[PDB]
Amino acid sequence: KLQDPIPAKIYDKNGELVKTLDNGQRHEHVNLKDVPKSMKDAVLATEDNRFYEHGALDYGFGSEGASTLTQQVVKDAFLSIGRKAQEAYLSYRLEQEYSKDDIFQVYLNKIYYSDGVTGIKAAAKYYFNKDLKDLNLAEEAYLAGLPQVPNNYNIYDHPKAAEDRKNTVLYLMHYHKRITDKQWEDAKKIDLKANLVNRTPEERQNIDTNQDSEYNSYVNFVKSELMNNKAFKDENLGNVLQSGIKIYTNMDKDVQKTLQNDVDNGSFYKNKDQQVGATILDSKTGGLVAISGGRDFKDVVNRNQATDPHPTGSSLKPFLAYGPAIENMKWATNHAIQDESSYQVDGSTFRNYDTKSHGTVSIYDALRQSFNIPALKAWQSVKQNAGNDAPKKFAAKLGLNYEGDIGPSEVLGGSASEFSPTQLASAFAAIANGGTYNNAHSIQKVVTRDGETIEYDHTSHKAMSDYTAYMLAEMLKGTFKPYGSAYGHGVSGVNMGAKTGTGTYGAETYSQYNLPDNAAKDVWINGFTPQYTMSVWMGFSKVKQYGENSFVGHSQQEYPQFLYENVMSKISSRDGEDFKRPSSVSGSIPSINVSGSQDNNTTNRSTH
Repeated sequence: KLQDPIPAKIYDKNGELVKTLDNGQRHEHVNLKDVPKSMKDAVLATEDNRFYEHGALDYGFGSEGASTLTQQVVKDAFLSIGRKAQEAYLSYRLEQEYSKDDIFQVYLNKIYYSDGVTGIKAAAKYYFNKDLKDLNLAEEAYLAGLPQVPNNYNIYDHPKAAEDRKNTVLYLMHYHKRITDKQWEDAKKIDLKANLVNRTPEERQNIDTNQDSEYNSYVNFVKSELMNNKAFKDENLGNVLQSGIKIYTNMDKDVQKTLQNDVDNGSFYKNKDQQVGATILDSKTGGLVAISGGRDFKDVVNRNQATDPHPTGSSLKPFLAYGPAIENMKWATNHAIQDESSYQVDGSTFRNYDTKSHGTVSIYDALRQSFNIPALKAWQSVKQNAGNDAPKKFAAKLGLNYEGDIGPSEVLGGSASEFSPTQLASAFAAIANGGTYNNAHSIQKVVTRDGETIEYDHTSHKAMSDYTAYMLAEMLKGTFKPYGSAYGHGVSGVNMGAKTGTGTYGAETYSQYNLPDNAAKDVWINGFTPQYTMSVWMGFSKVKQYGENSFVGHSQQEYPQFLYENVMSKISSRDGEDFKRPSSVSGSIPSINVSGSQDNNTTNRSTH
């Protein structure tokens, strides 16, 4: 039974309107009291002159028991057995349960007027560039007539036909005594085409569906999260989005425009096939302030590449190796691990990216300049001292799950270590806020058509101890100091740290496609201040011969870092807020240890 489609409105963290989900569509809602008498008079004359009087028993099958006007509203909602008898009965029902105003209002809002226009208000703006108050009788007569058969009466294609339909409607208005002999006579002398908007046939078809395009990615996230609540996970998504709801979000309008403008206008693309995905969260709460799904992201046409999973490369070294060591065995940042030029785990050889050994290194130096081999050792040591599920458990509390056994490969970000920027941002935000985890969430509250304010909530619990969060925070500031993996892309004001990734190809792929030895496939920077967390991924829609669609060399692998720095430079607070130091730690970088747990296996050396 009927409803009055109004489209869903989205408000930002400040309750300012931002995006209405109307599409480009040519439709403007109008209340019944706001349509001029003469235009209502036109439609009744034309379609059912005794609309208000009529009841069922004033007599295809069913024809005479609803009014033709009601029946038009129902046909529409059905455009396969006996689908006209059904319309006839469904229409008797509507008249039993709604007023004639309710039905009239719906009719003036949904019936089609050709060329993509639904409802009378949009009709008058499109054809004559007029508000309803301004239409002359000829203009009204034609609009009353148009929708019986609208492609065949459209003035653009069929001028003669429109002229004769106008005349009929004027005739009927006169016949049903809704206009004087003197208006009828004046109305005939009017040229219908006088105010007809001058238009070419491409303009007739060009609807701009992609206005306010900087929000396209945000909107896509919201549609996915909207329906996860109790209230809605029974329902037709398309239906919900056309029933007056007001969604209030954690979007920051300005930060979202910055993000997407840089995604589109930046100079860090090698070619048309390079893709990107970015998510920015509020470190302290976990709220989605901005998201971007890629270059020129449109909603259903493109895959939102910030909610899709990707190989992670060295991005998880804090979570599956070094973090758990600090949490459980209580190692200092000073802690020494012996590096090798080759290391065997299970049944396989591993090497550092550069193929060299760097001596005995601190986990400080080994995290911040991202070494493979010592990371494997740290992991192995964890399994030997905290249990074989100790890495799994730690990742689990940070939203990073695995179905099978976490092997050496997934520690270096291969195999089943595929996660989304949004997932990784949430994990890193837990370092950035003293160690609590918040599932990424856009929605605060929804307000239904009629006030009933439905409430939202997010998975939120303790991830790590306070000392683990501080220690990792300060370790990962090093990634921006000389010889760090993001050396040169920091902001001079701001207390950020960061973990980069570089993901690779399998052996077969290098030879099949003749990739050079230094050709990478996925590249990330994960960064965070105490105010924002920002995770960026770039890869390529597909592999190409000789290296076209790879990040060949150090500086092609840096691309993500340029987006990060451009964006944080512009959105970060300048107060100089620092990470919150707890009383469970003592000393300072590179030599922070856990209070009352002196580490006995440490080194003094700096790698460069």
